[PDB]
Parts: sequence; structure tokens; C-alpha cells
Amino acid sequence: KFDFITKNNLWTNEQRDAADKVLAEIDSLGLEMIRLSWADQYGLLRGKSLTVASLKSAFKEGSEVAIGPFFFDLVSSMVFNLFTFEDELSGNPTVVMVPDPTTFKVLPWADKTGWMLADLHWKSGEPFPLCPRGIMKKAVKSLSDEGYLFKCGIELEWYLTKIVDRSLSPESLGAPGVQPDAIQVQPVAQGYSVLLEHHLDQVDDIMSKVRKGLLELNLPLRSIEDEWAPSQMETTFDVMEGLEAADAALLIKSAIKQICSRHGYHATFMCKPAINGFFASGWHMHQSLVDKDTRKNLFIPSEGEVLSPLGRAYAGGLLANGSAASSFTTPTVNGYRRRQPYSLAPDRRAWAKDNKAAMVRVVSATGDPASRIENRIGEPGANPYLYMASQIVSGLDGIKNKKDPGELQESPYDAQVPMLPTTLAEALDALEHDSELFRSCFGDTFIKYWLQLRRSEWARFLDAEGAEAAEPTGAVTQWEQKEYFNLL
Amino acid sequence: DFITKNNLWTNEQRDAADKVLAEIDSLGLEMIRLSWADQYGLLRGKSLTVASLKSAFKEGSEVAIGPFFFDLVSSMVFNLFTTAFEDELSGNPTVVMVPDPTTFKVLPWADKTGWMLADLHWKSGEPFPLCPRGIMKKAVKSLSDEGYLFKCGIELEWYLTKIVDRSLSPESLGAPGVQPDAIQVQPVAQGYSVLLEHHLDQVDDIMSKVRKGLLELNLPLRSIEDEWAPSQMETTFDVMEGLEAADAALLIKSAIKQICSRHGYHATFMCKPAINGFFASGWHMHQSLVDKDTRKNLFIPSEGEVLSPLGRAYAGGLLANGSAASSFTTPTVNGYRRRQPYSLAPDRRAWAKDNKAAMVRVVSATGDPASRIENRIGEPGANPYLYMASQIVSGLDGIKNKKDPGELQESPYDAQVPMLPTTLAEALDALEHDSELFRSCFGDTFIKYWLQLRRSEWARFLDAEGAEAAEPTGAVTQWEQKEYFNLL
Ligand SMILES: Nc1ncnc2c1ncn2[C@@H]1O[C@H](COP(=O)(O)OP(=O)(O)NP(=O)(O)O)[C@@H](O)[C@H]1O
Ligand SMILES: Nc1ncnc2c1ncn2[C@@H]1O[C@H](COP(=O)(O)OP(=O)(O)NP(=O)(O)O)[C@@H](O)[C@H]1O
Ligand SMILES: [Mg+2]
Ligand SMILES: [Mg+2]
Ligand SMILES: [Mn+2]
Ligand SMILES: [Mn+2]
Ligand SMILES: [Mn+2]
Ligand SMILES: [Mn+2]
Repeated sequence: KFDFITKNNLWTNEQRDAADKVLAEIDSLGLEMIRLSWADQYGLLRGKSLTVASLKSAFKEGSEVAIGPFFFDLVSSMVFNLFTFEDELSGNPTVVMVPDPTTFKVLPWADKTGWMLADLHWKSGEPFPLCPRGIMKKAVKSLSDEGYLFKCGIELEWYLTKIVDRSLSPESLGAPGVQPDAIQVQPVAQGYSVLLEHHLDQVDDIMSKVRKGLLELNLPLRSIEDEWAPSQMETTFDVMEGLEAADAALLIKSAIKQICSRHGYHATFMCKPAINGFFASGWHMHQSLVDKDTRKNLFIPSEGEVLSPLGRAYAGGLLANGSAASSFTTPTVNGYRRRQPYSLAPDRRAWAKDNKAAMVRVVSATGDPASRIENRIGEPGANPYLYMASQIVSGLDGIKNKKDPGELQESPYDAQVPMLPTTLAEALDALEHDSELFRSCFGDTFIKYWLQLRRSEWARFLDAEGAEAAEPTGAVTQWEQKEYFNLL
Repeated sequence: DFITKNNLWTNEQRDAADKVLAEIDSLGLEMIRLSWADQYGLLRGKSLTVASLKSAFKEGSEVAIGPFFFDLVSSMVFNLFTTAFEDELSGNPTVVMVPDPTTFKVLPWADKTGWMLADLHWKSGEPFPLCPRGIMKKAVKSLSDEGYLFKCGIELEWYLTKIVDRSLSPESLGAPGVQPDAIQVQPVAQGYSVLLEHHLDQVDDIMSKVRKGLLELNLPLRSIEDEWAPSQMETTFDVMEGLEAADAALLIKSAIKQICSRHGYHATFMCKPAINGFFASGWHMHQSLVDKDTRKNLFIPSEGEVLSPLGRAYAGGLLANGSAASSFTTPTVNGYRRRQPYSLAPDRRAWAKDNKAAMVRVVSATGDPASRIENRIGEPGANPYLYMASQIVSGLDGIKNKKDPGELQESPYDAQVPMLPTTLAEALDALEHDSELFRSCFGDTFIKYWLQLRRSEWARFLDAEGAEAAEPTGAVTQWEQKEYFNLL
């Protein structure tokens, strides 16, 4: 068989050793299938399930796939002509999924099934420019080149509901460009009784299975918590690093959804479902930089500081680029329901010490290795690679250009600072009008592609619900429910 | 190491932490709940993994004070958005849950789950002033400084019902400041045949599970009894001491509710549910003081006495402060349904020997170490910490000022003594106009906070049902059912 991986130098020695160990574990465990997957532009896992023999072949030749998913939106509108590359963004070329053996997992909820991520490459051997994991890799290398590792604490809010109807009737299936029916669900608990232990116990018949699945995947689960709204959950994780953290967040969301569905439940990372009483869910990103060699947290402040100078410049970069990065931290139309004051979610580019109204909330103390920046702007349905890469790119831009975050705001909701985009369209406008950094770091081809795609989605939303409905405080529309509830 | 830096663990607590970690590993536990009682006595907190708990044994676990500024339906009674603290009572600072390893339990009804209480501290290291367990700690220390230990017999009445509908439909979930629907239930047995053995047998398929859970928690279960009303139960426990006794009462109520819910039943400590035929439930507090060194009961009477002089003065303090303490022993609007005569509940500040019509009932015999005071004023839904601490503070005040209870009442419902508050508002007035003692021991800030919070709750009740509805002999309102039935 042709060895595409060796010829194109796509595996490190570490990856090759891991490939040997992975095959040994597959044999020892008697696995029958190994999923080969990769995140699309929305963070959703696409790929194939291979047999053992086919995976062994893929460890030399890769596995061919079409780029179709990149040119579809969530309902398979054809945004880019698959029938008619970086210049025109058209066609259906074949790319090669090259497995990343360091990502291998055994999926506990499935029958004799393993799981692995793949990187997309042209048959020429070059990375596919639209691959979001590749964009995270570029961000990680840019940060390594400067002496730093990205340390990230994953804090995810989500909704846990019980399935009433999976909406499988032919009349509910939609069509290309036509949303299918949302799954029908029922809340699993009452709410507005935050952090209530009895809520944790009431849902633990299924939540214990979620917990066990996450632990058995060797994910660093830290806490399970009862959030404010009915059936709203929160799961946090211990600190992870760079690509691993992004891969982990991706797998975490996938595992929660799959386990829940296996038992007749529906988990969703849709920011604010159209269900009475459901409040918006957030994805706050906890971030620190550590020295590649000394492994010390370089954000730790001395006395009379809230952050080290380096951390202060990182925060400056987060603030300065918060509008341009908005479509990456907050990619869904529905995620902008959180862009309003008095929400404990951010409406403006302000930093503050421990104040949960700020976009950038600093949590720190002299000599404390937990000292960190929390960016509260993200939504749970964000693509982990694009979210984390936007954070790295913004913070590194702040360090290189010595950006100043300005004064810590005591009342962030009164701060005389730039407002954040209130709609996805505003976020795309902000990116278009301030595109240089993300063109340079994510790639010009990717930014062109991203703008075109997301704008087509906004146009669909506008056509279905009208401009008035985009107001963040307005009720969640049926378009949002039928776009995001089932898949995110 | 926040705990070591602030000297927050005794050497016994550190030894206990070692043992707790060893037991967690030996049993293969996967989750450990870290909880604390809020102002209503409800358990709030997080569920942590083994790794996260090990970290919390050094740095504690951060949590927001949100629950203290919410009422039972999450009315925002204090402004979480304006950064203040003890003068302003506003804001949303982060505090540190410091685990108390001496409280560790394995929860028998849950999957591989341990459980622990936590004390709330500012990040400066000082105790958080609104924390009710801390108020109990201060009462216990105040009592110890005088040479005494608090011995308490826990006697809880409650209702056992079978769930018909958990009221989980979106239209039933309420909203912040808006009560959700009560759970719908069915009685499990007829009543008005008190202490009937056949009733005990009829309910023992579920009551046996409650019994086993309490026994496996190593709680000193003493009796299970058929109380007067249909489906009304009573569970008593052998004598416990001080802070343990309060912690145990908290765990007892939580365990009863969780076991019952796990099996499709609803236990409630709501005083008098809006269910036809349900009579009011009480929490009589059996109390004695023991000498810290001799370990002897200092209430034991001589011949021609019903209590030693010390016990008689303690009783005097209980009576003298009974109106000011009313919101603590009887914090619920619904609990004042018991403030009426000919009820076997107290309507006045009278004491008597073995008369169940009195507030302070003496049970004693010459030289009998069971000699004690039973205060019949409390309701089952009381916060264990606030109820017990109010008792300690009142009795110690009686001792210090040599307060005289007056003459024993042969007919308490005809006694020439001050009447007890008949509404929560009256109880808050009594505390406000006579606050010095409870300000001195519970703290000014807590008393200011308590008054403001409970008055907002009374205002909600008044607006929903009118003043006319507060008359104790009136029917239980839907507001009471939708405020207390689900959570208490
Ligand atoms: N140095 C660090 N760098 C990055 N993340 C860190 C660091 N130290 C701690 N974390 C992470 O920070 C997160 C803490 O989140 P959590 O305990 O939910 O509190 P919070 O996010 O500060 N508050 P909240 O919005 O109110 O829920 C965890 O994911 C930790 O692993
Ligand atoms: N010295 C003591 N100090 C405190 N509590 C004690 C003491 N001796 C016994 N007790 C407790 O007193 C309680 C007695 O409760 P119980 O047997 O129900 O009595 P009762 O007063 O007759 N109740 P009731 O008939 O329902 O009104 C138990 O919780 C005992 O553990
Ligand atoms: Mg959190
Ligand atoms: Mg009794
Ligand atoms: Mn949260
Ligand atoms: Mn957070
Ligand atoms: Mn009784
Ligand atoms: Mn009694």
C-alpha cells in the first residue's frame, strides 16, 4: 500500500510509537470498529467508521473523504458550488484524513468501538486550509515560537432534557436547505434553585452515566453542578494544554450528547433553547500562559498587580480583538441572546477583577498559580478549535504589540468602552472591517470562506424571522430552535 | 494551601482528611458532594471528582454567594450586580468552600458518591458572616466558654406521599420570583389513628428503605412512628451534641427526601401542606446542658423541683426570647398555621411539666439523666443551625440573667402569659423591636440581612393572598404550597 504519511512526513516519532500502541490495544480489547473523525466548521464531528483492517491501511495511506461538509451549512444549503481552489472556493476535491494516533479513545457507550481524530490534507500533502484543528495547530505553534504554552480550563453549561419524540416521521425530515423538526423534549427537573444538591441527585440516574463515560475517556472531569435554570447543568474540567484541550472539549461535547441519546435523553449546547424557562448557557474560557521550559504560570501577579505585565498585555489583546473574534467565540445566531446587560454575560470590551459583568474577568492573587483570565464571551456551541485559537491569537497579538487593557472597570455595565456585537451579522461586520490579524493567523482563504458561509446563514435567519427578531432580548425564534437544538 | 495558610483545620480535621481520602480510594468512589446549608437550611454546593476533592483539601472550592441573595423562588432580594459588604449587602463576591472532613459520609442511595459539608470563608480567610453553620459554631463556642455542651434529641415529623406528577412541563417551571408548580402527590395511608402499628407495616416497603439509609449513614436512629394525621410520620434519634447534632438534622432531612424521591415518593417537612386531611407537623427540640468536664446532665432536678436551678433559668431564657426567636424556630409563613390553641402546639410563652399544650415542656424525674426541656415551638422546615443556635442563645441568656420562667401552667391554653406571634410578619416585628440578644450572638450583619430577606418574602405572600389569609386557623393557601412543598 502507498505510504502517504511517511512520504509527506505527517507523523512524528511520538505519533508512530502511539500508532503501534493503538493497534496493540485494538487487538488486546477485541475492538471491531474505529471511528475516524474531524470537526467541521461548526465543531461537529464528521468522518467514517472503519474496521480494524481498514484502520491498519489508513495508518499508511490515510482515508479519502470529500470536502462536502465544509461547503454545506447546518441544514445542507449549498453555499459553495460543489459542481464547478483558494481563489474560487468551489468544487468537491478529495482530501485525505490522516489519523492522529495520539488522540485514540475507546468509546464506553458503544459496542467494541474505538475513536480517533484525523487531520485533513490535500493529496499533494499540504494541510487543507479550512480544517479548524489545523488553525488551532497554527495558533499553538505561533505561541510555542514565542516561548509559551496555552493552559485552558473548560467550563461548559448545557441543557439535559428527556426525549419525547425524535421527529423521525418523513414529514419532519426537512430537505437540503430546509430545517427538519426539532426533537421534542421534556425538562428533567425544576430550577431557579441554584446549586441545589437535591437537583444533582434527581438527575443522577443519567448524569452518573455521563460522569462515568467522561471519566472512562480519561477526561479530567472536575465538577458537576446544578445551574440556575430548570434542567441547566454545568460541567467543569481541570486545566489542559493547547490542541489536547481543544480535542478534549470536542470529545466532551460529543460524549455528553451520545451518552444522553443512548439512554433516551437529549443534551444540547445550544445557547438558549426555545423552551419556556430556559436561560442562556455560556462557555467561559479560563486561560493562562506557562513558560515552555520552566512550566511556570507567567500570569501570576506580584503585590500591587492584578496580573503580570505579560498577562496584562494578553488581556489587552483579548479586549482589542473581542469584536473581530466574536463570530468565532459566538458563532450561532442564538448565542447573541447573551449580549445584554445585567446578565453576568458581557455586552462590552471591558476587563475587571472578579466582576462577572466583564468580558475579561481576572481571577488572581499574588503568587497563586490559579491566577488566570476568564473570557466570559463564548457560547457552549462554539467550535472548540476556533474559540481557543481566537483566544491564543488575540492574546498573543496583545503581547507582541504591547496592548494596554486600560483601567479595570468597577461597573462593567456602565463602562465607557466599546460595545460588543449584538448580532451575528454585527460580529461578521466587525471581522470584515478589522480582518488583518485573523487573516494573518487563520489564513486569508479561511476568512473569505467563513465570511461567505456565515453571511449566508444570517440571510436565511433574516428571511425566516425578520430583522426585529434579532434583538438580543427578544424571544428565541423557531428558526434558532430548528437550526441548533438537535445538532449542537 | 488556603486551609493551612489560614489555620482552618484542627489536627483532628487533618487526620480525618487522611482517612477520608483513604476511604474514597478503598471504596472506589467517583464523586464527592461538597455542600453547605443556605439561609433556608437547603443544601447547596457542587459535586466534585476525586482529583478535584484532593485539590479542594488544599485550596478549597470557589463558589458564588448567589443563593444567600435569592429567596426560595430566586427573587433577587439583594442586588447581585452592584459591587459593595456588611453595610451594603449587595454584590456577588466569590467565597471559598472549605471542606470539613469530619462530616464525610457515603450516600447509600447514590452511585459511588461521598458527601461532605463545607464552611464558607472570604478569600481573606475570615468566616463568611451569613453562613448559618458558622452561627451555630459561634453559639456552641459561646456555650462552651461557660463550661457547657448542648445535648439535643432530634424529633422530626414529616409527610410521606407518593408522586403522581413531578410538574416538569415547561409551563410549570415558573421563573425568577415566580413559584413553579407544586409536585402532585397521593397519600400513602389513612390516619387519625395515632401510633397504629398496622400503619407502620402498611408503609414499610418504602419506610424500610428510609430506615436502612439512615442506619447506613451511621445516624443514631431511635424510632419510627405513625403520627396522628394520614401519611404523617415521625422519626426520632438518640441524643447528639452541638454542631454534630445540627449537621445530623440537616443530613437526616436531606437523606429522607432523596431516598423517597429515588423510589417515586415525596417527603416533605413543610409544616402543613395544602392537602385535605393533613394536620400540621412539628419539630420539638429536646435539649439538655451537660458539664464540659464531668459530662453530667446539669438539668437533673432534685426532689421538689422539676429542673435544677440552672435548667429553670435556661427555660426562663427560652420563654423570654421565644417571640424574638420565632422567625428562626418557625421561619416559614406556613409554620404559623401551628400558632393556635387546642392543637398540641404552643400559642403562648408558657412552661409546664409534661403538658403538650405548653411551649416549654419539662420531662424529668428526680435523679433522672433523661431530664430535659422540650421546646415544642419549632417547625420541621426550620434551618437546623438557626433553630438550635436560637435555643442555645435563649437558654444561655436565661442562665446569665437568672431569668425566672414563673409558675408551671396546668392549663397552658388558659395561661396569663405573653402570646406568641401568629404570623411571620409578627415574628419579624418581635425580632426587630427586640434584637439586641440575637444581634450580639448571630451578628448585626446577619440580623440586618435576615430581616430584609424575610420581610421581602412576607410581602410576596401578602400581595398574593392578602392579609386576611394569614389567620392561623385559615385554610392553607396555594402560595404556601407553591413556596414550600417541593423544596422543604
Ligand atoms: N492557571 C489557570 N489557567 C487556566 N485555567 C485555570 C487555571 N487555574 C484554574 N483554572 C480553571 O478555571 C476554572 C474555574 O472555573 P469555576 O470553578 O467554574 O469558577 P469560575 O469559573 O471562576 N466562576 P463562575 O462563572 O461563576 O462559574 C476550572 O476550569 C479550572 O481548571
Ligand atoms: N438528656 C436529654 N437531653 C436531650 N434530649 C434527650 C435527653 N434524653 C432524651 N432525649 C431525647 O428526647 C427525645 C424524646 O422524644 P420522644 O420519645 O418522641 O418524646 P416525647 O417528648 O414523649 N414526644 P411526643 O409524645 O411526640 O410529644 C429523643 O430524641 C431522645 O433522644
Ligand atoms: Mg463555574
Ligand atoms: Mg414524639
Ligand atoms: Mn455557570
Ligand atoms: Mn465561569
Ligand atoms: Mn409527635
Ligand atoms: Mn415531642
